[PDB]
Amino acid sequence: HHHHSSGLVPRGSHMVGLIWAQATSGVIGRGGDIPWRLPEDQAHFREITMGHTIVMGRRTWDSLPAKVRPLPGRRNVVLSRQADFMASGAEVVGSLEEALTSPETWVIGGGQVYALALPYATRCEVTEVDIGLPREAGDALAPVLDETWRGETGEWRFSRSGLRYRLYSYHRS
Ligand SMILES: NC(=O)c1ccc[n+]([C@@H]2O[C@H](COP(=O)([O-])OP(=O)(O)OC[C@H]3O[C@@H](n4cnc5c(N)ncnc54)[C@H](OP(=O)(O)O)[C@@H]3O)[C@@H](O)[C@H]2O)c1
Ligand SMILES: CCc1nc(N)nc(N)c1OCCCOc1ccccc1CCC(=O)NS(=O)(=O)N(C)C
Repeated sequence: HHHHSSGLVPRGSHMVGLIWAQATSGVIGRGGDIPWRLPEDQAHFREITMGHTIVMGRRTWDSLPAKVRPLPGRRNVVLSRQADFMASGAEVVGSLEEALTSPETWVIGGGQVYALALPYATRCEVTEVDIGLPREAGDALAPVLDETWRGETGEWRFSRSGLRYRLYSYHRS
C-alpha cells in the first residue's frame, strides 16, 4: 500500500493523470463555464499538459471557444456516446478505454469524465481557488480522493487576479 512510484514514464506504459481547478466547495463549473480565470492556474495547466494527450468530455469540448479548440501542442481526444458528434481538429472516441492509448494522458474535465477516469489514474494535479462559491444543483463537481492517494499541499498563494489559490499534487501506485 505504500510503494514508491516514479515520475519517469516508460513509453510502453499508460500513465493517466487528472488535472482540475476547484473552489473549496468542490465546484469546478457552472452553466458550462469555469467561474474564474487565474493566470497562474492557466499557465500551470499548460505546463503540465503540453506535449501530451488531453482527454475531455464532450461538454467540456463544447465549452471551449470554437476559435481556441483544439488546444494546441497536445493531442485532443473528446469522449462522446453520440455516434454523430464530431469535433473538428480532434478525435472523438466512445470510451475511456479507447482514449487511453498514449503513454501519458491528462484528463482535463469535466465532472463526469473525472469520475470515470479516476479508477485508472495515478496522478492528480489540483488547484484550489479561495472563492466563495456554493454548490448548486447542476454544478459540475470535483472528484474526492480516498486514502489510496498520497499528496502534497502547497501554501496559500496570491493570484494577480486577486484571489488566493494553492496547488495540490497527489499520486498513487
Ligand atoms: N475547473 C476545471 O478544472 C474544469 C475543467 C474542465 C471542465 N470544467 C467544467 O466541467 C463542466 C462539464 O462537466 P460535465 O460533467 O457536465 O461534462 P463532461 O464531463 O465534460 O462531459 C460529459 C460528456 O462526456 C461523454 N461521456 C461521459 N461518459 C462517457 C463515457 N463513459 N463514454 C463516452 N462518453 C462519455 C458524454 O458525452 P455525450 O453526451 O455526447 O454522449 C457526456 O455528456 C464544464 O462546463 C466546465 O464548466 C471545469
Ligand atoms: C485553466 C482551467 C483549468 N485549470 C486546471 N488547473 N485544470 C483544468 N483542467 C482546466 O481546464 C482547462 C480546460 C477546460 O477549459 C474550459 C472549460 C470550460 C469553459 C472554459 C474553459 C477554458 C478556461 C480557461 O481558462 N482557458 S485558457 O485560457 O486557459 N485555455 C484556453 C485553455
